[PDB]
Amino acid sequence: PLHSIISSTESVQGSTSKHEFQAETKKLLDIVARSLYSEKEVFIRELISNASDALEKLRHKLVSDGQALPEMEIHLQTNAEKGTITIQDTGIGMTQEELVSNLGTIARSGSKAFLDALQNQAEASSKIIGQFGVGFYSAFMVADRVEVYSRSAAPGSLGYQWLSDGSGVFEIAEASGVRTGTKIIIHLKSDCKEFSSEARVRDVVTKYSNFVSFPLYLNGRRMNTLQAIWMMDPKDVGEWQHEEFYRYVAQAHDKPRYTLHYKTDAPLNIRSIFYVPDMKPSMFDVSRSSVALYSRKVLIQTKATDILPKWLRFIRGVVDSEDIPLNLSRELLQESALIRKLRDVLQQRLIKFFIDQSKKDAEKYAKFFEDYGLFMREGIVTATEQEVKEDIAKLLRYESSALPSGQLTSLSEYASRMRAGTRNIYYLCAPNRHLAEHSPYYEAMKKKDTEVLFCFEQFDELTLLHLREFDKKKLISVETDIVVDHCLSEKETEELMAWMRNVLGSRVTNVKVTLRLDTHPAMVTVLEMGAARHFLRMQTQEERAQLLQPTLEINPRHALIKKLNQLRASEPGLAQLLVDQIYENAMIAAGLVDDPRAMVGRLNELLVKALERH
Amino acid sequence: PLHSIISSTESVQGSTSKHEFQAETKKLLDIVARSLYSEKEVFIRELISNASDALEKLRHKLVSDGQALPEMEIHLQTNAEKGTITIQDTGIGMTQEELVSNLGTIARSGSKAFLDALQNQAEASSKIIGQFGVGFYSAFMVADRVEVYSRSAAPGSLGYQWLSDGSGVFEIAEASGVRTGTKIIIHLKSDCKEFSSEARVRDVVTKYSNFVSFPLYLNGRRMNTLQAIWMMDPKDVGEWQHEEFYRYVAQAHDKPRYTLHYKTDAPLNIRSIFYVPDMKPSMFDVGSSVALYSRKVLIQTKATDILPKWLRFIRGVVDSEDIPLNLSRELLQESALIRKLRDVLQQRLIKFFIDQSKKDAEKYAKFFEDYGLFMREGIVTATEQEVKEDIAKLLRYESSALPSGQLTSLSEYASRMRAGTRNIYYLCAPNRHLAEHSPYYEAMKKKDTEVLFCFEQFDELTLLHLREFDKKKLISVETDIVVDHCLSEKETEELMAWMRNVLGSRVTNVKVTLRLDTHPAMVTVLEMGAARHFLRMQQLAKTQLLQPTLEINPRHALIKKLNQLRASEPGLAQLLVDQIYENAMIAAGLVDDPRAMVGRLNELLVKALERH
Amino acid sequence: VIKDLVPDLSNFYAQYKSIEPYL
Ligand SMILES: Nc1ncnc2c1ncn2[C@@H]1O[C@H](COP(=O)(O)OP(=O)(O)NP(=O)(O)O)[C@@H](O)[C@H]1O
Ligand SMILES: Nc1ncnc2c1ncn2[C@@H]1O[C@H](COP(=O)(O)OP(=O)(O)NP(=O)(O)O)[C@@H](O)[C@H]1O
Ligand SMILES: [K+]
Ligand SMILES: [K+]
Ligand SMILES: [Mg+2]
Ligand SMILES: [Mg+2]
Repeated sequence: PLHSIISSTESVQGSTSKHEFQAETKKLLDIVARSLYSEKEVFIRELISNASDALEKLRHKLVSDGQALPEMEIHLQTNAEKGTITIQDTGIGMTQEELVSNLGTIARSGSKAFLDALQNQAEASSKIIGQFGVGFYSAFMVADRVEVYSRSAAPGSLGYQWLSDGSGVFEIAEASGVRTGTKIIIHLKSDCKEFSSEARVRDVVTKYSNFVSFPLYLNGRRMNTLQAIWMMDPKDVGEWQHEEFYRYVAQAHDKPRYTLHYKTDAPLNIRSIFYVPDMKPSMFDVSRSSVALYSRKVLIQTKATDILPKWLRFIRGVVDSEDIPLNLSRELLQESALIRKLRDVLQQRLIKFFIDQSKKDAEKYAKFFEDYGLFMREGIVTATEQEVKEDIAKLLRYESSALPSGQLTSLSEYASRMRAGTRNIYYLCAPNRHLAEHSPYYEAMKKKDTEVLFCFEQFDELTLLHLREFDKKKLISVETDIVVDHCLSEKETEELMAWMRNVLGSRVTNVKVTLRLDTHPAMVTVLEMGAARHFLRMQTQEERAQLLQPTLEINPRHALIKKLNQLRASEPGLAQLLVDQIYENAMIAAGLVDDPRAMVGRLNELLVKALERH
Repeated sequence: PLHSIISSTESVQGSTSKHEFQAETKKLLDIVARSLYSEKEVFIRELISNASDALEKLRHKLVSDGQALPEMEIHLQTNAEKGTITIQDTGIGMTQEELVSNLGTIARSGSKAFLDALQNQAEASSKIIGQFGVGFYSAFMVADRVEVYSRSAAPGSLGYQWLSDGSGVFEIAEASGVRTGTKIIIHLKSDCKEFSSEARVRDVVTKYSNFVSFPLYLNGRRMNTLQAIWMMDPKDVGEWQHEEFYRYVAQAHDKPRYTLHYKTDAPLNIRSIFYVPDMKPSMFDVGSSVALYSRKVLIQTKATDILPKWLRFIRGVVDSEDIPLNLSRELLQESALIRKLRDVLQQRLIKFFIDQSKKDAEKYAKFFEDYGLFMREGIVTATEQEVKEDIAKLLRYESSALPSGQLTSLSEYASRMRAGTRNIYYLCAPNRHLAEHSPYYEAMKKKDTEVLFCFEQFDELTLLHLREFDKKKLISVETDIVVDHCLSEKETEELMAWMRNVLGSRVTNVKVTLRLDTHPAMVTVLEMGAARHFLRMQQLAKTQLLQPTLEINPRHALIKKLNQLRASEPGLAQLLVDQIYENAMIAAGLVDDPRAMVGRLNELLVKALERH
Repeated sequence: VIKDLVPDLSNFYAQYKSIEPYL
C-alpha cells in the first residue's frame, strides 16, 4: 500500500513575472493587539523600553558632539478620572519623517538603523532594547486611542501630534507647547481601566522595568531607587550593595551567605549575579529557577525554560545576556541552543565557584553543605552525564571513620588517601555517627583495614548509588561489600539454626552464622541493599520478604543468641517471640522497616512475660 | 517631595493629516523566519494545516456543487539526494491572482475570507485551521528557496509556478503540467538538512498533525490509520478503537479502565476524551499525555497545564476550536478561557469519578487503591473549599463500624452518623489490625462514635487540609483524646516522680489515663497530625520541636511491674522506662529513625532475661 | 530499574503550606 502522486512533470511555460511581498496592516495590528502577548500589562514594558531606547539614543547624540547632558528621565502619569496613562521621555524625539517612518510602519525600528549607524557597536549596541518594530503597537492592546506629542532634540524642531485609534489608520499634525522628547497618552479601554490605577502600574514596573538605565518616576516620585549592580565590575560593587540587591531579588530580609559575580564574553555575553542565602532553605525553595533573566536590563519572564538547572534553584539572582533569542512576544525562545549552552556554562561556573568556596573556607562551606546538601543530592540523582555527576559530587562532604566526629570530608580527599590499588569507595548510612560506629555492618567491616564514609541525610545512599563512580572508583556500600565478599557448640548452633529457619521460613529465605559480629545479636543482608532500602519506601511482611530476600545472620557469641539455647526448651513459647523480636531488630537496624508500629504489641507482650521472674 | 514633568499646556495648531499604516515586509519575513517559532520543525505542520485547509475548502465547494467527491489527500515526499521536501495537496488550488493575494501578502489568509462566505460557521469553520496569514512563511525557516505549483479546482484554470527565496521578493510564472491542487517544493538550508530524512519528517508529522482530517502520505505510505475519535459522538465510537486510541495517546499496551467522552458547546467548545490506565501509576507519572488540540492539530503548550496537576494520572486528548493562540500557533499563557476550561475539566472529571463510584463499587475501589494518592495530592494542593469537598467525595475509607475489606466515602459516613454528633473521627495506622488494636482507638472504645481508618501515607495530611466535610469538622482520634477533659494513688505518684526525673528532657508532661486496657503507655501532642508529618519532612529534607505528653496505664502488667522493678534493678527499671517511652513514641508515629532504639533494646534484653 | 525511577516528591511545599494553618 505505497502509492504517491509526486512527480516532476510540471515546468515553466510563460515568461517569469516579478512581484514584491505585501502586508495586510489591519490584520497585523489585530495580531499584535490580540494574539501576540499573553500578558496584557506588557504594553508599558515595551513603551518604557522605547523611552529608554530614545534616551540612550539622545546620550549618543550628546556624546558624539561632546555637549552638555540635560536631565534624562522617564515619567509615568496616571489619571483614573480620565482613565489615561501617560509615558513621557526626554529622549531624542521624532520629526514628521521619523514619526511617519517609525510609528506608521509595522516591524520598522529606528533603533536598528541607529545601531547600524554607530560604526562601533560597543557603546549603545548593548543598551538598546528595540529590535523588532512592533513594540509600540502593543499599546493598542489596552488603548482605544493613542496620542503622541513628539518633537525631536534637533536645534529647531517643532512639536508634532500623532493620533491613532488602532484601526489601521493614523493621523499626524503639528503641535505647540510640546516638550523635547516624546509623550504618549493612552486612553484605556473599557475592560482595561485597571491600568489607570497607581498600584497596577507600580506592580508592572517593578515586574519588568526596575533596572532601566535612566531614572523612572511614577506619578511624581521615583520608583527605581536601585541600580543594576550586575553590569559594572565586581570590584566596584560593595557588600552593602550586594546585600540590598539580594534583599530585593530574593524578597528576603536576610543577607546572602555567598555572592558570585560572573561576567563572561568568549562563549556568550553573560553578566550574571548569584546569591546563596545565609538562612536555611525554606520549604518553598525545594518546590520548583528563582533566577530572573534580563536582556538589555529588561525582564524576559520565562518561568518555564529553566535557564538554570533545577538543583541550583536554591540560589537567587539575575542573568543578563544580549545574545539570547527573543520571539516576537519578547519572550525566550524555548529549547534554544544558545539558552542550553548558557545553562551548561552557568552550571559549570556555579560548580567551580562552590569548589573554590569550599577551598577558601572549610567551616563556612560545611555550614552551607549542611544547609543545602539536598539540592546537590538531587542534582546528582537527576543528572545524566557522568562528568556532571562527578562535578556535583565534588561538592559532597561526608565525615568518615578515619577522622574524629564532626569533621566532614570530601570524596576527592577521601580518594587521595586510599591504598595503592583499591578502586572501591565504601560508605555506610546511619542516623548518627555514634550508630555508624556501632553499626553491625561497620563492625563486620572492621576486618578490612580501610576507611569508610558515613552518611546521615535522607536520600544519601540513593545519591551515592546514582553517582556509582567517582575518580574512576566504584562506590560500594558496606552492606553490599559484606554480601559480595566470599561462642556456641557446633551441634547446638546447628539445631538453633534449624529451629529459627523453621519458625522464620516465610520471612527469612536464608539464615546463616557470622563470626564477624561482636555486639549485635543478628544482621540482615540483601543483594541490592541500597536499592532495596529506597524501593521499600516507594512500594503482610511476606510480601516484602518475597522481593527482598532477607538473608539473616546470627552471632553465636552474643548474649541473646547464647540464651536462646536454654530459652528454646525451657519455655519454647517465649522463644518464638524472642526470635521474632531479634528478626525485627535486625530489620530496623538494616533500615528495611516501613513502619515499626506493627511490632510494638509484639515487643510489649515479649517484655511482659520476659521479665516477670524479677 | 515629588518631581513630575507631566503638564497640559500643550496644544494643537497645525493641520491634521491622514496616513495609512505601512509595513516593511523584509523585517516581517525576518521575524517570521527567525524570531517567531521556537521549533524549526513546525513549518511542515503549518504546511500540512494549509493543505488540510485547501482540501476542506474543496470539499465545501463540492458541497456547494453537490458533485462527486474525488480522492483528496496530502502527500509528503523527501529527497535526501536533492535535499528537498515536497508537500502536495489536491485542494482548491490558487489562481495567479489568488497566489499574489495570499502568498505575497503577510497576515493575509484566504481561509478567513472563505469563512466569511460560509454564513453558517458550522459546516467548515470547525475544521479551518488558518487564522493569521503567516503560516506559509514558516517554510522559510528551513528553505533557501520555495516553489509552489498551484492549479485551481475551477474547470479551466491553468497551473502557476511561484518562486520565492525569502528575501522580500517573489516571482510568478505560467506552469504547464501542474495537476489540480498545490505542490510546495522546499529546498532545505545547509544547516537544516535533517528535514530531508524520512524518519525526522515522519516523527514531526506524527507529533504535530497526525490527526489531520484527510489522508496523509509520506514517501508513499500512509501513517494516519486512525481517525480522531474525540470528534464523533460517544455512541458511535466503539470499545476496540477506544483501546487503540488510548494505546496511541498513552504510548501503552494495556486497556483503559475508565473512558470519558466529554463534548460541550454552551460554555466553550470542548471535545475531550480521557482514559484511566488499567495498570498502576508508574514512578514517572507521580503534558501528562492530555495534549491540547485545536482543529485537529497539536498545540504543544506543555506549560499551562490545561488539566490540574493532580489529574495527571489520566491520559487522552482535549480539542477546542476557540482557544486563543499565539502568532506562533502556541497557547496564550494565563488566559481566562484556558483557566475556565481547566476548571470545567476538573469539575467534569470529579463528577465522572463520582458517577463511576456510584455505578461500580468494586471497580472504583480498585481504582482508588491504584490512584488514591493523586486525589490526596489534589486535596493537599487545592485552595477552594468546594473543590476540596468535591475531591474528598472521591476518597474511600473503611470505618470501625463495618467489616474489614470494604471502603466507604465521607458522604455515606456522615449519612449514618448521629444527628447530635458534628465531627468526623479518623485514625491512621498501616493496617486495620493495628488500627483496631491501636491505643488511640481503644481510648475511644468507650463511646460508640464511628471512626474511619486511614492506611496509605499522607491521609492524615489530606484530612487535616480538608478540615471540613458537609459542614462537619474532621478531628483525629489523637486530637480528640488530647482535647478531652492496681497502682494506688500514692504508689502511682511515687513511681511517676521517678519517671519524670528520668524523662524530664523528653517527656515534658506525664499523666495517668484511665482509658487503656492493653497498651502500657501512650504519647499525645496537640498538633499530632501536623507534627507526625512535620517530623517526617524534617528527617526527609533539611529545611526550616514538640511537647509529648505521656500517659501510663495503671492496670497494665508491664507498668505494674515497675514498682517491684525499681527496688531490685533500678538501672534495668530505667532501661524499661526508656523502652516503654520509645515504644509509645513509635506507636504515636512521632519516633525518629528507629535505628538508635535497637541498641538500647538489646542492652535491655541482655539483662532482662538473666533470670532463667 | 530502580535507579531510573527518579522519585518525584513533587508539590513538596504544598504539604507544609497545608500544615501551617493548623499550627
Ligand atoms: N518614546 C519614544 N521616543 C522616541 N522614539 C520612539 C519612542 N517610541 C518609539 N520610538 C521609535 O519608534 C520605533 C517603533 O517603536 P517599536 O515598535 O518599539 O520598535 P522597537 O522598540 O525599536 N522594536 P521592539 O523591541 O518591538 O519595541 C522605535 O524603533 C523608535 O525608533
Ligand atoms: N497548499 C495550499 N493550497 C491552497 N491554498 C493554500 C495553500 N497554502 C496556503 N494557501 C493559501 O494561502 C494563504 C496563506 O497561507 P497561510 O500563511 O498558512 O495562512 P493561513 O494558514 O490561512 N493562517 P495561519 O494559521 O497563520 O497558517 C492561506 O490562508 C490559504 O488561503
Ligand atoms: K514600528
Ligand atoms: K499569507
Ligand atoms: Mg521597544
Ligand atoms: Mg496555515
